[PDB]
Amino acid sequence: EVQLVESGGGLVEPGGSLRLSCAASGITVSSNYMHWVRQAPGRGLEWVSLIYSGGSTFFAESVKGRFTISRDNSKNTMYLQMNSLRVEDTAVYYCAREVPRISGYDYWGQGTLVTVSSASTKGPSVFPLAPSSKSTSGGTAALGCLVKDYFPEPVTVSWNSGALTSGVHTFPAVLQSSGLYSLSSVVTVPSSSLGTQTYICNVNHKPSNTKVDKRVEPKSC
Amino acid sequence: QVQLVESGGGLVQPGGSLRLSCAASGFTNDFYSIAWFRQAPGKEREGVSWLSVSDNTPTYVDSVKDRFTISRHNANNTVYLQMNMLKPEDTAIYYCAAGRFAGRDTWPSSYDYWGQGTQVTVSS
Amino acid sequence: DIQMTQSPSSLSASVGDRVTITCQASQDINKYLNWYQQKPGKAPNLLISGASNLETGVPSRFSGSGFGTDFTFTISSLQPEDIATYYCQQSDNLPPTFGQGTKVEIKRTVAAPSVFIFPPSDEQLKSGTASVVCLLNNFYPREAKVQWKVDNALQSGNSQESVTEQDSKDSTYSLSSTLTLSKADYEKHKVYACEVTHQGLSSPVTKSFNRGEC
Amino acid sequence: TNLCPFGEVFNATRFASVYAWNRKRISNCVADYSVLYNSASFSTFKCYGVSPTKLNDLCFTNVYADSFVIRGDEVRQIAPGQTGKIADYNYKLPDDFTGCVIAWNSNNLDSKVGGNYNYRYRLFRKSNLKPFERDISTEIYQAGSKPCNGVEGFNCYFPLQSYGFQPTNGVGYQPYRVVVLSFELL
Ligand SMILES: *[C@@H]1O[C@H](CO)[C@@H](O)[C@H](O)[C@H]1NC(C)=O
Repeated sequence: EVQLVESGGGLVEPGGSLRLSCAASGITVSSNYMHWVRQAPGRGLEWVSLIYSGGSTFFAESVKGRFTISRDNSKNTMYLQMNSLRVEDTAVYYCAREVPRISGYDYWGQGTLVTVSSASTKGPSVFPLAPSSKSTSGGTAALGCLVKDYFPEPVTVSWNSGALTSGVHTFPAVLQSSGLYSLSSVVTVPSSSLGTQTYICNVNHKPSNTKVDKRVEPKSC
Repeated sequence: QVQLVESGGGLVQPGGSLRLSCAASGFTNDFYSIAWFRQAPGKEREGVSWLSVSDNTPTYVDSVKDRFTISRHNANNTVYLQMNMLKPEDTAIYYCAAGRFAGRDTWPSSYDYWGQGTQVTVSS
Repeated sequence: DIQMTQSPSSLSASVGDRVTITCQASQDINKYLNWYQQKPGKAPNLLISGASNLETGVPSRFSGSGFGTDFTFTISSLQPEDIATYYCQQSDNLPPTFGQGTKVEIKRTVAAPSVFIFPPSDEQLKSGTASVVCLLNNFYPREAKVQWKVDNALQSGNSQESVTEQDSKDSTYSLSSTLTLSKADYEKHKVYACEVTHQGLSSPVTKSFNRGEC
Repeated sequence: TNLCPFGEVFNATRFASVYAWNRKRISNCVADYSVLYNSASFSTFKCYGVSPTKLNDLCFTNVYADSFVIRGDEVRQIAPGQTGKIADYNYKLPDDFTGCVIAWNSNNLDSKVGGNYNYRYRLFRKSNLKPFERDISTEIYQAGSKPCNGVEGFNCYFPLQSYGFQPTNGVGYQPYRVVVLSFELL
């Protein structure tokens, strides 16, 4: 299968350095025009760099002199070495293969998130959003988990270990005034199952090795 | 370091004259070339006169051929552009550029050293 | 550098409508303009290359045209799976640059939101903080107003909203508003309420609870 | 003594494609190199390691006139120390080049309505050319892990591509004729 996979993105302090990888399958990294393209949160795409199969490299003016490109042909991998990182370098970084002139950037990886910040890692607290009558409408009831106060992005949330996918809304995180992200993940289920079905959210914050299972029951008073 | 100090612009009437100057500093040797570009309102940078220093040879475009004169004084390391019989077409922002070669080029991407140009306006 | 001017920055069209997106280059770029689709959280997908090449596997409702400085991207018949942000990109002039993007949403009939409110959990109150969540589920259009009231005092500057991307199936949105106070502050007041104003609501809907009550 | 056959080079009716760049080897002949530099026909005239007017006062044996067609925004690559598709994969000058790069717009000759596609360049190559190397091979370029077996397809591209010279192209995409004079200095 033809694939690009980026890794290595994470939290780094301003003025620090970090190395990203772009591991390919099917495409031979060292035989192709390979690009790095980044996207700041909520912003548009911005080209970062390019390496020719023959080794010539080109870099955007914002990163010129701080970024370099390496290739490991035996691992079919391209590396982006990032030095003297700035806050405004914070983005999702993609690698992409271009077939110039006759095609476009036809393969991209899923992206890897780089966060340049002085803030330290903190794992989330997970709190139930209990279902109730005030959560019940039209035969359905809403319940969820409040994934509060974590840094950096991202978290992942599933319900009943993936068995419950229909009706799940995991809202995009928002950065609170404290500098910590917060998010809710809610699911609407039939009210008939509130007293008889078990609902558990599975929260995973890999930057802090925090895995939390939280059971969400209706509130008794 | 390489730096192009530029001056001599101003407002003039049609038919008048104006003497531009480009003072180069930071060249180890005389092996470099000076060019004069002008950027009309909305138009691109366009060379009009050239001077390879190491052989002291000028070159001009046909439009300014008998009206402009480019020369160099070796004492102060300054290139001059004598613009006689100025016309309203000559109204542009004039730049001087330098490249690490002996010769001339019409492509701006061949010169790595520029001066932030002086304004030249010709009207009545 | 070459600046790409992409218009409009966002548009809203019904299913089956024709969508036209322009991209204009600051300098001549011959035919070397590409078009991409990006769904939220996903990598971009190449749709058009070389101004008009329909790329491998891309549905024939996508097309592009143009040469020199003026280029056009068309979706001949907008589909629900087309909800995305679209970008042009000039490829053959260093540095390769992108348009600002065009966010494409889908017009559908008006749908009022279901509003639910969640008091803080006992777990959180033991930590010294109270978060009250107000949930607006499956509505259209996206514009909605959530006003928090605390003993009928309007709350400003201690809440935050988050909206989901438009659903690929029913073309609706969902919104969460979270009101955060300290435990001591939360114990000062009795009635916590969110008041929702939305086009599908003839009059604003209020969901509320009293602190310390079933 | 005898004057160099520079007319056969500059005024040649047809020019080579840059990947198959033509080279003319001329003995130590005499030529008014000062008149060449002052010819208004030449929009690009850049010399390295030597001044245009002092070319006759050089100690060398053979002079080479390499010549070919590229597009206008590619003329910057015909110079010592450059990178890009032309300098990397088509025509490479050494860092210590001694000689001159001459170029001029040939839109009136090498462009055709509906496009002239006769001129080509190498778009894919595994490694960079050495200075003054010429590669005219046409093996299918393998961009992936599967062998092509002489069949073009996905990840299997013909290594040469045509320029598309139309009269109405912007000047960066118009054809330019290039002559490079180098000197076998003693
Ligand atoms: C090319 O031909 C023109 C016209 O016949 C002539 O003036 C010019 O000198 C020739 N160039 C060379 C290098 O011989």
